Parts: sequence; structure tokens; C-alpha cells
Amino acid sequence: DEVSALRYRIEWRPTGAGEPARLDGTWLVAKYAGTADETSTAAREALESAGARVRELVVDARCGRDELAERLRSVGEVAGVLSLLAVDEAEPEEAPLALASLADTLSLVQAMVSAELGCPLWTVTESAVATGPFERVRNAAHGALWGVGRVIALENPAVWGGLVDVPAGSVAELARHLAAVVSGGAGEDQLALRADGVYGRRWVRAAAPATDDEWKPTGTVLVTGGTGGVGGQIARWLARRGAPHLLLVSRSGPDADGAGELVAELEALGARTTVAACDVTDRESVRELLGGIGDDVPLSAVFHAAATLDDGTVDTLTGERIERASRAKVLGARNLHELTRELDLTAFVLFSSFASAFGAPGLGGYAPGNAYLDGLAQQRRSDGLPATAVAWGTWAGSGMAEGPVADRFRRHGVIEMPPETACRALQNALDRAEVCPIVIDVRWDRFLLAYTAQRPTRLFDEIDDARR
Ligand SMILES: NC(=O)C1=CN([C@@H]2O[C@H](COP(=O)(O)OP(=O)(O)OC[C@@H]3O[C@@H](n4cnc5c(N)ncnc54)[C@H](OP(=O)(O)O)[C@@H]3O)[C@@H](O)[C@H]2O)C=CC1
Repeated sequence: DEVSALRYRIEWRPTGAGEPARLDGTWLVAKYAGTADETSTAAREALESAGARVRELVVDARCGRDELAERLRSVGEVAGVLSLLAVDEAEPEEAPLALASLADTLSLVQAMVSAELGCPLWTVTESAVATGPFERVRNAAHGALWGVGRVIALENPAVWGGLVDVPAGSVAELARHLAAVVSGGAGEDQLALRADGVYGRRWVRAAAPATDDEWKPTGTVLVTGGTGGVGGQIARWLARRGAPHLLLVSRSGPDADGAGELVAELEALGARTTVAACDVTDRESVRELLGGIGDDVPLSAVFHAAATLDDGTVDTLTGERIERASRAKVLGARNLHELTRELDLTAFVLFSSFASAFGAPGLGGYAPGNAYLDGLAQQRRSDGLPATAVAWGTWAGSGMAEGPVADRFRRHGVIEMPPETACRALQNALDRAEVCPIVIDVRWDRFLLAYTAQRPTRLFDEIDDARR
């Protein structure tokens, strides 16, 4: 089954370090002024009890890489740095990726590289991930740290220690495992600490939709980025599924290239299609769009494919840059979320990416926005609302023209999927109500060699094909 070999999901399996062998040297604890004091004290005593001197580094919000580079050069020799920037962090207004902890995490990493400390950075987050459906993601933006983090580990393994999540407001777990985590031979760099043990992030193959639950499109289905490559294939699938009415949105709208043939193609499949110009980053524009939907054909589902790729190295990335470039995906999602929350939707699908599922060099700026969607989908489900964040691999029938990039991808273990097949995996994911399904064609032989090129990983320990 070509549709069952593309299905994966993220699970958190119990695990441990493996003899911490205590510590040795001085450790720096990065934190904002008068913030995460309780957690800092916990980390200090924990690290010190392991035989290591602990000094703190008070960071000024959005200070920049330069300031931190000068300061890290006078600190002397450092064994490692523990970041608490994302701990006890407020969740005010502005854009979600405007988070100070994201901007400063990048600055600390860049600063450590320039100062040439030669030590790894370990970042702590609070309820940024969920080990199970019963746990709620506190702020979906904190997941962006995990998304960019996975890329940084691939681009500069020496400076990146790993990511550790703990229950918000709790310091017990950290004080008990931090020592082993930072000095373990397991190689775990993506962990979640809970009152009931330590868990590691793992990829696992998904089963099959052995349920009578079959998602069907009704009323009006809205597709953002509907006139784009992937959006257009989704629209075709919906039409073939029997969708009565389709609303395709993009900034270009009717002026989109190929829009005419798309509409004709969709209606030729038996679906009244409408194409409108609408910038999903404009709150009022979206509202007016939703208020324009007929009463006889109420909105039943949203497919958010709107986005823009960036491409760039971590050394050239900044919190500001990332927030700016991913507005359509992030603000579009947040806007659609808050404006349709009261509607009786049967499906709310966010288009994530392999960029956040495992990450890859070059996509450090793209990974953050995709990770935000993953968390936002989990939060909706925790609140009793429908949501699916699909982490897509590459697509074959889309606008991927290729020159240097596609060829490198395929010999790296990632093959583009036929559009029709990708959509059928989505259908199966909906039928089983999977919150964050991963749909990608990966050839593990070639993949593992390219992924573990210069850094070991346990992410795929439960993958049979990756096991062999
Ligand atoms: N193709 C690939 O290699 C990969 C794709 N994927 C997945 O596929 C998804 C779909 O995107 P894809 O088709 O590949 O990309 P495309 O860039 O081909 O873009 C669709 C386009 O979407 C629309 N859009 C952009 N900004 C806005 C906005 N503010 N409001 C409304 N619509 C907007 C626009 O339509 P218009 O011009 O009409 O304004 C835009 O031109 C991704 O988001 C990702 O989840 C993941 C990995 C790789």
C-alpha cells in the first residue's frame, strides 16, 4: 500500500541517559532579569551537586548577537550553557513568532559560535510539547525553538546540546535529571521530563483507519493558497471527493496564474468553485471573507496551505527575520483559528512540513512556522475543537520546478509523492482523527546516511526500516 508506507507520527517513549559521570568545569545559566528565578536556583543546585561551578548570564531582551559575543569572550573557559530564556516567559500580544526567547536563542547560539566557546547549548522549555493527548501545549510559539533547534543541531553539532521540556512552573523534574541529561552517553537531545519519568521524541509508523469514521466535505470548504501548487491539488482531491462548493483564497486571487483552468477543472469534476483575493495576514479581510459565505452553504472546513519559503543559513537568521517571512502561515493560522472557533467546523487542517518533523540544514527559517502549526493543532484538540497539522514531505504534482534542490533531496532519501496518493493519506489521517500526521516518502537507507552525516540521533530508533 503506497498510502500506508507514507504515514508516520511523533510519540514520546520512556528513556534515560546512562551514567552522568558528574560534571567538570563552569556552566553558564542564561536568563532574563528577574525571570525564572525559581528554576534557576533548581538548575544551579542540580548542576553544582554534580561537581561544577555555576555562573549566570543575564540577557537583555533582543540584545543582539554582537553584545553577547563580547560578553562570552570575557567569561573564560566554559563547559556548557543552560538557557532558561523560554522559562517563565510571558505570552503577550504581537505576533507569536515575535517571542523574545526565539530571537535571543539564535543570538546566544551565534554568539557562542563567534566567541568560540566550543561548548554545547541546552535549552529548557515549559510545556512546549505534549507526551500525550492529556497534556496541553501552553504556548504554541515555544515549539518554534524546537523546530529551529533541530536545524541548528544539523548545521553546527558542536554548539548544540539539545532541548528539554518540563512542566510549566515545576522544578522537581529538572533538578533530578538535568545532571544526567547534560552528561549522558545515550545521545538524547530531544527530551520531555515529567513527574512519571523521562521521555524521548521518536518517529513511529502509523497504522490504518480501521474505523467507520469517514470525513466528508459539506457546505463550503475554504482552501487558503488554493491557487498555489499544493493548494490546487488539495482542491482537486476535494472535488473528486464530492465537495459541493469550494472557496479558494490567495493574495492574487482571480488574477492567479492558472486560476482559469483550475476553476474549469474543478467545476468539470462537479464542484461550484469560487476564487477570491484575500491576504490571510489581514484580520479584517478574513472576517469579511467568512461573512460572505452563503447561509445555504455554511463553512464546514478549512485547509490552510498559504505560505512562503525563505531558504537561508542559521548564521544569517534573526528572530525578527523569521517572524516577518512566515506571516502568511502563522498569522493566517491564528486568524483562521480565532475567527472560525465558534463555527461548527468538521475539519481544520494546517499544512506543516518535514522541516519541523525532523528538520534539515537550510530550512532553519522555515522550520519555526511549521512547528507553530503543530502546537496550535494540539491546543485546539485540547480545547475540544477539530484540528490536523499535517507534516508534508515533498509533492510531485506541485510547483517544484527544481534545479539544484530537488535532485539533492531525492538522493538524500526524500522522494516527492504523487498528489493523489498524498491526499489519500490525508483522508486516512482525518478518518482516524490524527492530530499531527506525518505524510512523506522516505527511503531510510539513503536518508539515515545523510541525516547522521556528522551527528548521531535517536529520533528514528523505533523505525524498523531505519533499524535495519
Ligand atoms: N513544494 C515543496 O517542496 C514542499 C511543500 N510543502 C508543503 O506544501 C504546502 C503548500 O504550499 P506550496 O503550494 O508548496 O507553495 P506555493 O508557494 O507554490 O504557494 C501557494 C501561494 O499561496 C498563496 N499565499 C501566499 N501568501 C498568502 C497570504 N498572505 N494570503 C493568502 N494566500 C497566500 C499565494 O497565492 P496568490 O499568488 O494567488 O496570492 C501564493 O502565491 C506548504 O505550506 C507545506 O506545508 C512542504 C515541504 C516541501
